[PDB]
Amino acid sequence: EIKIADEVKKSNKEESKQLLEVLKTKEEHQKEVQYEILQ
Amino acid sequence: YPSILHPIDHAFNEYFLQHQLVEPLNNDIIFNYIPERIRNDVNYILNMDRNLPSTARYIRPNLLQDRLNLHDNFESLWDTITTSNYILARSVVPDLKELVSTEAQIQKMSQDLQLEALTIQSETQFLTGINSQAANDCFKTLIAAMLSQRTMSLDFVTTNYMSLISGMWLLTVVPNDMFIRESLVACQLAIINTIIYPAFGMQRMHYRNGDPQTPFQIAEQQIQNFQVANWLHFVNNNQFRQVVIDGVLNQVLNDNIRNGHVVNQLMEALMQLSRQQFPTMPVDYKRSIQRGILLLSNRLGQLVDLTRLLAYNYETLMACITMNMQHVQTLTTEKLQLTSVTSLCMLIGNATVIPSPQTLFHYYNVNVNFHSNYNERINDAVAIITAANRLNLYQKKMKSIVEDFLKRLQIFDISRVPDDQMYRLRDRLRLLPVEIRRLDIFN
Amino acid sequence: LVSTEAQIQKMSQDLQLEALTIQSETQFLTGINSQAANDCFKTLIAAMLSQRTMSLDFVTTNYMSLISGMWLLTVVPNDMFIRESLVACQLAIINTIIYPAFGMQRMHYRNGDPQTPFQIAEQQIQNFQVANWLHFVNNNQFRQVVIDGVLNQVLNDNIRNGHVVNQLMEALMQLSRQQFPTMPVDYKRSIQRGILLLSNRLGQLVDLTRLLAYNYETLMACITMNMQHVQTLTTEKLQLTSVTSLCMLIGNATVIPSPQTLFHYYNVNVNFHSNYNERINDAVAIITAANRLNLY
Amino acid sequence: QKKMKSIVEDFLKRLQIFDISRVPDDQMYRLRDRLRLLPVEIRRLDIFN
Amino acid sequence: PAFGMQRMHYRNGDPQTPFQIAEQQIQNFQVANWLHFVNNNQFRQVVIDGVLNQVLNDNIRNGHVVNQLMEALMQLSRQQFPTMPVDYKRSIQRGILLL
Repeated sequence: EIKIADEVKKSNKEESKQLLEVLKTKEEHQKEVQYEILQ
Repeated sequence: YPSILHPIDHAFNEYFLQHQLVEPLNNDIIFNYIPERIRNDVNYILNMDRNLPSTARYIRPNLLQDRLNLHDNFESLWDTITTSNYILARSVVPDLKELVSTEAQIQKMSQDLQLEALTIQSETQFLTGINSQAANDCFKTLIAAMLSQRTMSLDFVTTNYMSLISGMWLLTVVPNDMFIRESLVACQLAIINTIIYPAFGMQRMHYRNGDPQTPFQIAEQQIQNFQVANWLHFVNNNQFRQVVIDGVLNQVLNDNIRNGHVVNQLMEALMQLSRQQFPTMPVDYKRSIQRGILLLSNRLGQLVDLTRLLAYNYETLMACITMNMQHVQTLTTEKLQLTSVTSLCMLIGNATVIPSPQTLFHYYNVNVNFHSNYNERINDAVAIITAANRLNLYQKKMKSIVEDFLKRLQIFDISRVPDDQMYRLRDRLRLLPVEIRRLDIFN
Repeated sequence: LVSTEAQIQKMSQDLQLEALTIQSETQFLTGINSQAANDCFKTLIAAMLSQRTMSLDFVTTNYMSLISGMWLLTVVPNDMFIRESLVACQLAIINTIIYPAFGMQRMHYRNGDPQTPFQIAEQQIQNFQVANWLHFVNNNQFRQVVIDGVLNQVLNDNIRNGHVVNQLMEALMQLSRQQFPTMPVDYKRSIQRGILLLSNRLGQLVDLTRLLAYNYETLMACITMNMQHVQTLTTEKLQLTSVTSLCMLIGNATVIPSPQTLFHYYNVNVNFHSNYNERINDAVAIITAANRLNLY
Repeated sequence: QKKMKSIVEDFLKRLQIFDISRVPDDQMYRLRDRLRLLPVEIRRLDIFN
Repeated sequence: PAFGMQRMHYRNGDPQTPFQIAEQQIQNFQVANWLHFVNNNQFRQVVIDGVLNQVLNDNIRNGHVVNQLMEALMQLSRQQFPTMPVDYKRSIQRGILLL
């Protein structure tokens, strides 16, 4: 999950759907930096 | 009525007739039972139906202040007697209604921060831990800790520049002699080395622990801007003011915190930190600390209305206490997350909540029932500690009559209190005078 | 009466309760009824023929039950209500409607005071239409008089004429033109239209108090016992929510007591008063005769 | 002995936009106090005299 | 925010609208002329052929009102301001160009 507040996750808007996708491709970039150091 | 009584018997029975604990009851003495800072308040309208006759009587309780001084060298008994007041003062303070909705606030907080989906930056963690439930919790543990004088303890992460900017609002409103000093200094040092010393370009302070001065007391001497040295002087000299009102000594706030004029002295300080260039810092550090200082500076209308609301719900609930409130650092500190302070300053708007009078007469009736029980278990034990010395009972030990005094007070436990704290508590119960209804029944 | 489905549907349009910030939106118009207008016409007369104290029950949030409390004080005399409920109504009228209108400070009032709040703001206010209505409501009581043997508390000549409501209309119309200089514009515009629901009902409110003071006057003729006035212990609770249901539900249909009704309220009062004096004369004549015969 | 509610109720009903069920008896007897002070038309005044 | 001064402290129920109180604070010339026109924008009541009907001004009819507004938006798009970040400046300056 994202652990943002529950009225943003289950909401169906346009300004609140993009906020979940931007916080989802910050995790995949922060896990991409931590994985490259470990190799 | 006639009798047949022994002259020893008549001396006892005459004493029960003259010394009765009843006093006449009227309409002007029911309204004088309400405290003076409520029946003079212009927000509450007081009305009654029946008028009592000339016959009716009532028994007055004895609310006289603490004669044992349990806040003086009794440091484990005072911690139970001030945790008990903190849970009671938390279920009385009202909860906020008609808040700004959470979804319409993070959508506005995400467009002011301008957060990008590819670079990892420090403006993502400004969004953590805000919701409608933790905004309702910071409001309670600020009012309920002040009425019970529980020591607070800040909890935060130093990689979050929004719990540090909204942490400049706690220290300018809540007095600094209330947070525990191992956590007040570790938060003032995070504000100094991040927000304000990089904003003017000087070298960040190398602070060793154990110094006699907090880092806000040592930085107003070093800094040379004017409008950020007026705020940094109000934080240092913020104290409660001990005044005795209506018999009980209670600690009032400042005269600027009640007005909300402190925030207008704060929003000139951090309106100037966002105007300076950051000379030794890179450009992405000037921008990521000027956006977090802007989410607080658009709430200048809503933060003057928030300081006026904490300072009013603390004034009305302070009139409903009867026991003397003392200012002593307690053992166990009640935690306060600094993320829920951020969740309060940018979620409240345009809805005054004041405590209902059906919970002011219930918070008052518990504070009289505990105080009139604590003061009538002293007199039940002083009049036997003294009566077992006038009668010369040299073989008796007085543990079993202090053990029934801690037990009949309902809030204490006996399996925790050792024997050292009981034969020393009766060193204080011996010097007190016997109440005058128990002295003539012993003579 | 006026039809209760046409008044509330019009009264909910002038107040505009949905657009405000009000917790009790569907609770302003609960007590308007056809069975509760007949109650405050019977409670107001029968607690005035038998000198019975009468407390007030109201909600200080609901300002429409407070404007109809201005008509209750200007007609019913001030010594009828219990003092703690007359002060608590006179304070809520000043501290919400009158003093926010003229821009004065909120009235700090202490409960141990000989002066009622309508006697303090009768001097500190600087209008003339409002300071002259506050002078009538301070100085209306029962004027004791002895008619045909018995004492009876009688109203003054200005209420039985119905002329006082022509002064209350002038004290309520000028209070509707006042700019409330700190009140929000949404809440000010709804307290100015709740006032004009009573200032525009002038012709059928003078016509009420000419009847409310005539049913009391023609029923007071058949009172054989003495009409003494003291403060009782228990009070008959009058609800200011249902006084609103009387001032704006009355019509042009006058009712007078029937002569068979008026001769039955007389014959109950003579049969009880002559029985009260035929037991005193029988309880004295035994208590005295037991003492002459030396009966310990 | 006549009461003038029934001819102001017919005056609103003869216009088309107003409805009768939302107008109480306050707003219908207050309206005839403005209909008395008006002068009657010269065709109706000469046929009443 | 376009001139860098502190945002106004407005409470409800005040007798002055915020455009009647910002023409006293702003000492620019081309944008204090536009606030003076907005505050004095009223209907003019004339009677014509017996019928009282309300006329607009002679500048709203001409269209010369917009030549006072677009002289105030053009100067407000050029003012740089220090208390706000750079991207908040660039987003107001883009929406003012669509007009």
